[PDB]
Amino acid sequence: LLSKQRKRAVVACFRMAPLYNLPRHRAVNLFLQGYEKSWIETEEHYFEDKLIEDLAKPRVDPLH
Amino acid sequence: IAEFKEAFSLFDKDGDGTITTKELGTVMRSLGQNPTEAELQDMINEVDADGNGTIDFPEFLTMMARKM
Amino acid sequence: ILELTEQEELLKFHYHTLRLYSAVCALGNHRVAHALCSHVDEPQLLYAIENKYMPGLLRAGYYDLLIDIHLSSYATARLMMNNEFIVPMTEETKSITLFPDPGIGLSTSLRPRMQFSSPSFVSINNECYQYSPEFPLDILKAKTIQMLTEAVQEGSLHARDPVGGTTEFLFVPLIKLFYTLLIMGIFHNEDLKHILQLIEPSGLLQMKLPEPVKLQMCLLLQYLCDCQVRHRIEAIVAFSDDFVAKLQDNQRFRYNEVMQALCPCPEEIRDQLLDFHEDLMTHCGIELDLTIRGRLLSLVEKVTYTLQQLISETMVRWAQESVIEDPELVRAMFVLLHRQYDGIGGLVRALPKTYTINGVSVEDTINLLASLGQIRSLLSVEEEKLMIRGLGDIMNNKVFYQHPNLMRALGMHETVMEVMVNVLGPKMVANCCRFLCYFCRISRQNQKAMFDHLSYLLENSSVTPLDVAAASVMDNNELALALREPDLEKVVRYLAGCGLPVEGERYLDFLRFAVFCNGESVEENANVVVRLLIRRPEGLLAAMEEAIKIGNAIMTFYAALIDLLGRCAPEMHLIHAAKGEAIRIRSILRSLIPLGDLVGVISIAFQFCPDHKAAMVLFLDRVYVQDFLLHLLEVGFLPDLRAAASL
Amino acid sequence: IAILNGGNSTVQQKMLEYLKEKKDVGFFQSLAGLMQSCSVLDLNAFERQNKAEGLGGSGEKVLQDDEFTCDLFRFLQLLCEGHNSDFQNYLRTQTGNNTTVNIIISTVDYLLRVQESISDFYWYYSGKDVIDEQGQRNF
Amino acid sequence: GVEIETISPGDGRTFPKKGQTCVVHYTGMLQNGKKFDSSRDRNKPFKFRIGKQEVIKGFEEGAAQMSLGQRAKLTCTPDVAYGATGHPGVIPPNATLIFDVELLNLE
Amino acid sequence: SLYELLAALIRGNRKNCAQFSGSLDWLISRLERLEASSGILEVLHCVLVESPEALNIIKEGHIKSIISLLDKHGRNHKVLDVLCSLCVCHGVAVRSN
Ligand SMILES: [Ca+2]
Ligand SMILES: [Ca+2]
Repeated sequence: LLSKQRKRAVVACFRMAPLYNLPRHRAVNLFLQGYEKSWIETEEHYFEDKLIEDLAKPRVDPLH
Repeated sequence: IAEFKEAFSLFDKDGDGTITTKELGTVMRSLGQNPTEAELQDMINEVDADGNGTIDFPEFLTMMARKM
Repeated sequence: ILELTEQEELLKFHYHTLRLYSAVCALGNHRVAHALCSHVDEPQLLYAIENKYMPGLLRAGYYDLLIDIHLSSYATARLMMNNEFIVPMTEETKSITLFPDPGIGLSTSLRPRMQFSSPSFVSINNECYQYSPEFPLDILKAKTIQMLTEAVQEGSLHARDPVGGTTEFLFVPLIKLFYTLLIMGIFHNEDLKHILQLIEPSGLLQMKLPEPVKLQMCLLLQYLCDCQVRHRIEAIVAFSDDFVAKLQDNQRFRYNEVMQALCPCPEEIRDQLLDFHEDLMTHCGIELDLTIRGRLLSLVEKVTYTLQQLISETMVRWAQESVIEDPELVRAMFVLLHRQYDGIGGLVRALPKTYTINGVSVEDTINLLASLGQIRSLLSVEEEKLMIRGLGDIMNNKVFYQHPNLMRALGMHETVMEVMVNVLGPKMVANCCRFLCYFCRISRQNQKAMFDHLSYLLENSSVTPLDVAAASVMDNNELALALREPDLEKVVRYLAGCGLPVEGERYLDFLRFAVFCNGESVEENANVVVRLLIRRPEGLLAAMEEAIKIGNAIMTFYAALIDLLGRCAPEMHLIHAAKGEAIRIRSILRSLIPLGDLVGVISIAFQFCPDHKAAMVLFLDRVYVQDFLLHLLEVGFLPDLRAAASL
Repeated sequence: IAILNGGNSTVQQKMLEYLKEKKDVGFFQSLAGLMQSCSVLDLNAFERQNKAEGLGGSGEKVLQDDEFTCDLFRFLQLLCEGHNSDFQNYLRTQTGNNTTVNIIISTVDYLLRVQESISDFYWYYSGKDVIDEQGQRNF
Repeated sequence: GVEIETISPGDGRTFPKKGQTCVVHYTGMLQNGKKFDSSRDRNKPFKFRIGKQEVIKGFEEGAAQMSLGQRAKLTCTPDVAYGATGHPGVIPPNATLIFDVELLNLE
Repeated sequence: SLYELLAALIRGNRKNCAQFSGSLDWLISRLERLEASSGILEVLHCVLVESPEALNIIKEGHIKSIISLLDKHGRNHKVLDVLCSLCVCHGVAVRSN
């Protein structure tokens, strides 16, 4: 009843206050670790026909 | 001051002053969550300071100051 | 030396002597480099560079010798540390203007030190001969710029004269000194801007060039690209200081203000209550598919990226106007092209090398970094007593525990691996493998990395070189579930080779960790090798007692085969009984070996002595209901209080 | 695959004269060698991955690297698109080279290791009768 | 006993005492005349403390008997010099040395 | 022509140069014949550039024979291709030599 209504409080408190609040240098280390896994792998990569069009432009071709 | 002693005495099962992982597992498996071992080891070692591993009395009180 | 031009044998023998003055002092022989500073005698090296009548080969000789005496021991130590990017986050590191609206300003990273010893002749020569000889750089770093401007702005009329006899010996060992002078941390911004006007003008790069001189220029631009990547990565950390401090509070205070004025955890604390790294993908993965997320999309728009055009114009023009042989030129020309179209992927493969550390731990990571290259340069050489002093000073260093993802990213579980595989084509292995067993214990996921060489490590059991394989499986549970059967199968093949000993007690001590690992057995590894060891040989009451008279060899080989067979027992529950065919292995451990335990339980601890009973009592406590509480009772406890005053 | 993509017909003619003037045993020996392991969905590694799921970068089993496995056989298909009467006989009898490899027979026997595999993933799951997410994604 | 030939006269009375640093510009050669060392070459005036057993004993004793501005042509004995072991690479075993030393400053 | 036939049989094959391990003391023993020195020198130069196992046989006595060839014969650059191929192997630098 009333005794376990704080058992949900203290157990979830262990994973409450430190969530990149306690470590400073392990957070900036961890921020870029998350930054390189989601925010970096973008899709500018539509160069792949401009390049192979510009490699076959003349001898022996640059692509050949 | 004393009700957190009562929650500690409910959490303490073997009478040693250091709460191990097993009592947290046996209260968690009746609380309402289904965790992994790494998250449960974190919930004892998220407030870890020196390498004792287990949560003892004074850091449990100063953590109870940091919630209620 | 100028009259050597017409003397063919006397020129070729002094060319091939200058090759010996460089092949002898190569890869850092700092005692020999202090010895050839007496036969080569520095102020004539400054002469032989400037002289415009010296012959074709002997210009290339004295350039390639100056580099391999004074310069090319420190310049290679700034090519191992080219792809690390560990960077302090002290106060001026936030002062990077991040893209001021290759001649870089700050470059606050943590690159190695240079130290130069004055080459004299004294009686403390073991203290002197440990770094390099010195020769004055401020003279040389101004001299090679006027040596360049005299070359390109005069050579543009395309003479048939020039300095080496052709134009190869004029420009090849002038760029090669210019290249390995750039890397050494000199040529400050008053000289970088002064020298970039020679290549860019925005001209050397648009000239007519032969093949093996333009190969050296490809390695010149390929440093200029990796000077901007050092600037971009130093711009991100300048941005990721306040942005993680504007998230250490704004997330956590709303994680605290809400969880002060709430008690329970329905969703308000449950929303981010997870692993710390997995929560980092939670708060930063949402910003592209609030208030803080109005800062990234300005920056990720300005971490798009000039010289990216003039590279990708020239390196395709050079392939147009020629049929280019020497296929090291072609490959080195296209890696530099493709990097201009994929600036993202090069920026991808730097972030699993970088790291950030504070200002107070600066004072100890450089002593690690200085003592790491000494390990790393020793990879290519009684060559060992520098490694053991080096490996020990890593372990006694401060920053080896507190940043064990940095030390997983510098690669030093594979550097000490490649030292070991050289030796196993003797006293080096026992200080090599002792480093790995100290390495597996400092972190859990670090042990996961070291696991991958287990398939090699088991082929190298000498008598220690198996302790690495044991302490890679030892305490953690997932890796104990991860290994297959032919990893374990080669171990019990080798025990059949021990059908003669003492090397059986160490093969088995690995097999204890593959099956028990936490306090309770693992079920799939339980059902393996006992399914193998039926088909292997290894009465036995005659062996266990006669070894007392003979003296700890077969006394403990059978006293550890028991503790193996006790762990790979199914359960102490009705998981043992009320299951399917897990009772079949319960019968094999009591019918292939009958009990006969009276040789073990009482006679051994009455004068080795306490442990062989402790191994035998576990096999009783798993495979082997109230009358037996009385028959074996008071066994051994007669000496319990008897020797109690003999502690 | 991105060259033979629509069942190109000159490219199946360049890739056949090259197998007959520069007579390669090593190509066909590699191709039977490439389908030698190549994959199989195995449940023995799945139960440990299921048993670890009770209490703990995942999915590292998946069909034993299927992305190479579809792409190897899709490449083998496109050498016979448009009904080449010679690439359906230079994959069976192989009259040029000394030792002949029978890829058509050999590509049956890979499939037989996929029939017995995904029948056995049925039998482990034949009793529970309720789909889990990681039983969909691997099936 | 080492042969100290004076070349130029300095001032003679202000001599280096025990416990001082010696600013020397020096050029050393073998007996054959081949030059194995210098200090005009590397362009740094050498410095060392008397008595601390840093420079060799022939150089030290011959630098003792000089003054400011005086230069000397020491002809050092090989047994006071590097000896039969010599030095591996530069000095052959048991060869006499000819130093041209010159003091500039002291402490 | 007997020495050039020996030098051709080894020059490309690294495995062959390993099996020319133990015979190396006898070739350098025959080095002072002063009429067949040009055969053994080009054979030995086509050995140390190939396999690192033959680099480990050469002790202090074997080098001083090659140094002594240089005093009695003088201006021969092909001796200095051997000693250039002796103090640095394929990639590694044998710091004893
Ligand atoms: Ca406990
Ligand atoms: Ca404690």
